Amino acid sequence: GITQAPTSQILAAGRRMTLRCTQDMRHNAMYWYRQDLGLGLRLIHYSNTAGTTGKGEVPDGYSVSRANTDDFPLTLASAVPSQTSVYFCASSGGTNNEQFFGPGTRLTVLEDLKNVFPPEVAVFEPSEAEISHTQKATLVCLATGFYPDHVELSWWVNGKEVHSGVCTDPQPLKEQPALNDSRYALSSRLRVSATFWQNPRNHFRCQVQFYGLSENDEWTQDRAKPVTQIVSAEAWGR
Amino acid sequence: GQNIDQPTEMTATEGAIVQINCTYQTSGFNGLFWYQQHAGEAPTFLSYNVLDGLEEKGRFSSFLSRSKGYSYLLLKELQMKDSASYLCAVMDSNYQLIWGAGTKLIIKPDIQNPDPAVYQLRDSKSSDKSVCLFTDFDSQTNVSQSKDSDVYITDKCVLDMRSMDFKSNSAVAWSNKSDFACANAFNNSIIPEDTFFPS
Amino acid sequence: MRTHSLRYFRLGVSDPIHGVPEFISVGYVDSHPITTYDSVTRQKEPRAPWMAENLAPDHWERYTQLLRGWQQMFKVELKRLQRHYNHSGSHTYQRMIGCELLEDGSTTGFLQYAYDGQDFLIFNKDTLSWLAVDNVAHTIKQAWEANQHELLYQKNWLEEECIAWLKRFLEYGKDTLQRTEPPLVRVNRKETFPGVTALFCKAHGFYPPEIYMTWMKNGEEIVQEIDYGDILPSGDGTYQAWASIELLYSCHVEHSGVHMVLQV
Amino acid sequence: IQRTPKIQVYSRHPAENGKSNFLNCYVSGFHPSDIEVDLLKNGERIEKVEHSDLSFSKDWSFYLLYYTEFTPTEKDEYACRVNHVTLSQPKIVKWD
Ligand SMILES: *[C@@H](C)/C=N/c1c(NC[C@H](O)[C@H](O)[C@H](O)CO)[nH]c(=O)[nH]c1=O
Repeated sequence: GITQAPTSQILAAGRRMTLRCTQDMRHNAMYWYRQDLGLGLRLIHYSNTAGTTGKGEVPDGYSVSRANTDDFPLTLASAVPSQTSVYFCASSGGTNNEQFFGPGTRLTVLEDLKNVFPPEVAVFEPSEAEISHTQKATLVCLATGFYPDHVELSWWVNGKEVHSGVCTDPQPLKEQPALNDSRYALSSRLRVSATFWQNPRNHFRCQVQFYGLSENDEWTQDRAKPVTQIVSAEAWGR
Repeated sequence: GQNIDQPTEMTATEGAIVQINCTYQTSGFNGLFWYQQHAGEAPTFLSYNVLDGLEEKGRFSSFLSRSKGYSYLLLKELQMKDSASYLCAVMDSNYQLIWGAGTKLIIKPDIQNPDPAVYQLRDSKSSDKSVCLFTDFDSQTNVSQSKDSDVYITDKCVLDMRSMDFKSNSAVAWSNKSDFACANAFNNSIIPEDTFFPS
Repeated sequence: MRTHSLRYFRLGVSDPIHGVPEFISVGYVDSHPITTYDSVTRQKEPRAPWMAENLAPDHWERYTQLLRGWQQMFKVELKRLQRHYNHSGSHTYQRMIGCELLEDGSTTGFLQYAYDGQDFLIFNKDTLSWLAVDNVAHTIKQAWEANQHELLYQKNWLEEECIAWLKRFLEYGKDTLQRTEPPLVRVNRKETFPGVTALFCKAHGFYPPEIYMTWMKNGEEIVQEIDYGDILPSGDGTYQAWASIELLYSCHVEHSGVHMVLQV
Repeated sequence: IQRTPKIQVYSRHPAENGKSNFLNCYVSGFHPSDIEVDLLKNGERIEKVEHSDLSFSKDWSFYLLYYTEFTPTEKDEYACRVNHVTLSQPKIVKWD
């Protein structure tokens, strides 16, 4: 129904950014919201029909155009760190009806990219005491030292992604809670039967997708460019 | 309008009923919407009310009273899948949709067989690095945040072994201070008296 | 307070002449224009001073955006209508929505559409239905009745929202709307066609435009033919009207709770 | 169905020759909306003519008021000239 591009973006402050929004429902009304913690959805700009736009409650630092029914681009002509948010594009048939939301865009605006770090991933094998006490085995995965907090964790047993017996923290935790640019840590648990952990032919892998820097992004440091990547850690049964 | 009020958070038990309240103080009224937003996803439409009454849609019901400027979303036979944020939006006299801050709903699983224990895990890769896992405790117990800055403790998280129709609660703790040990890991949280600490 | 009403009209013209806009929307509180919008200006503007002074720019901004959407939806609806009737050339599409707050405190609500100046679809807010005049209207009715949420929204707007705007505007326009200018009534007698004498009862300088005028012979109603003149605007906010008869006759005039008799 | 306009020419106040008044021209009951209206003094178009915006009636037809300040003379003939699609030529309506 609604697509948004990009879905993840890290931007240096002062740079220009254009969030694209396309719909296929031929809806006349289109909307741009921003969602920040503790607040609701705050309307940036809206457009009731092709060839018109209106300002919402937070229009500063943003511009929109509406030449066609299908598209509604959002421009940030000179990105500021306060523009770090989750952006949703929405559409409605008329002005009195329900809104259909696009997937959302996680945008991070930074004064400098020197603080962007991919995670360190490590898998911890189940406790023997747990196996002998419950006849169950919990593997733990820690993704640590990453910045910003845009990460996706998944478990892969024998080359196939699993969801049963998996539980990932909904939000990452700050490793340095005082600091403004604190890096993050994320954990996940995968519980299986002792018997399934006893099989040494079984391969368990914790997967972490990190949304980082692009090919277009300049990098002037000794350490490797912290690009969008997969960081994994594995464990075989014993 | 000016104000939409809904609680920040609500916790209820699985299989039970929860009523999410929403009061609005708007300049005019052209309808009330309820949306569901799962953590990290888009909000999705649940219901619309414009006239007085209750509207049922399966396990979900929406009520409206215009004279009281009040609505509720009633969720029956609560499932773990219902853990999400519920947003209340009012359309005022100028056709502007005004959004409430949202209510995060937390669902406590029914733990048929609690067996609280704190276990020590071990890496795989030679690091000597370790994690302490607090598991199998009942939904009543709460995990408190870390005291020491270089000690990290996660929130409780529910896991479902669908094959065995089994559910368990768990929290993880880790550090480099060592110093740090599993018997001392969760001391800042009030844990069951019968918590199993192995040798 | 006497009977007061709020109405909004929309006019859509397919392929208009040189001057004429494709879309026009005007609001009225009683006989007074209050707001205006068209496809040329593309702006919602006040048409009464008491509207301009009481509604902040945000109101005019928001409603302009709304009217631009409505303008576009009206152009599409008239294209579909013309296609259904298999019609080419210039055709009109009209809408009227409104209110009445009666003297007794009761309310009325109405929502109607017209194609080429004739009734097309008439909303019934009590049964939540559209009354269709023909089969084209029947086809549109079916589409509109499928959206239960929109019907409910329309009942709430009519019963609640419209009355609240009406009560709001009545307060802003109180010095105009709630005033009484009593009529100046006179009787003029004339020997017309050789045998008959015509009597004219003429009133002017009155506001509101609602006036009751009749002729009575000996205290009882006139069985004979009474000619009525239209209640016409004088151009200064006041009105004029007349009633006439041919031949103890007396003219009866009722205006804002005052009854007047002019014996001949 | 096309509806021809009703043309009504009248003074604001009961006219007297020599006393300043207002000549009104009320054009009503027409459909469609496009209409041309002029006020004439002895056949020549009056320049200083005020008018209302197009107005709407509940019966879907339209109305307008065109007026001018004047002094009624025994010699002076006033009229209202109206053209609309129902009229093959403009209709000149003289004041009583
Ligand atoms: C300024 C308030 C102009 N309003 C306007 C409206 N407003 C009434 C109502 O909100 C609207 O008709 C909705 O469609 C009713 O559900 N209506 C109109 O046609 N023209 C206007 O200028």
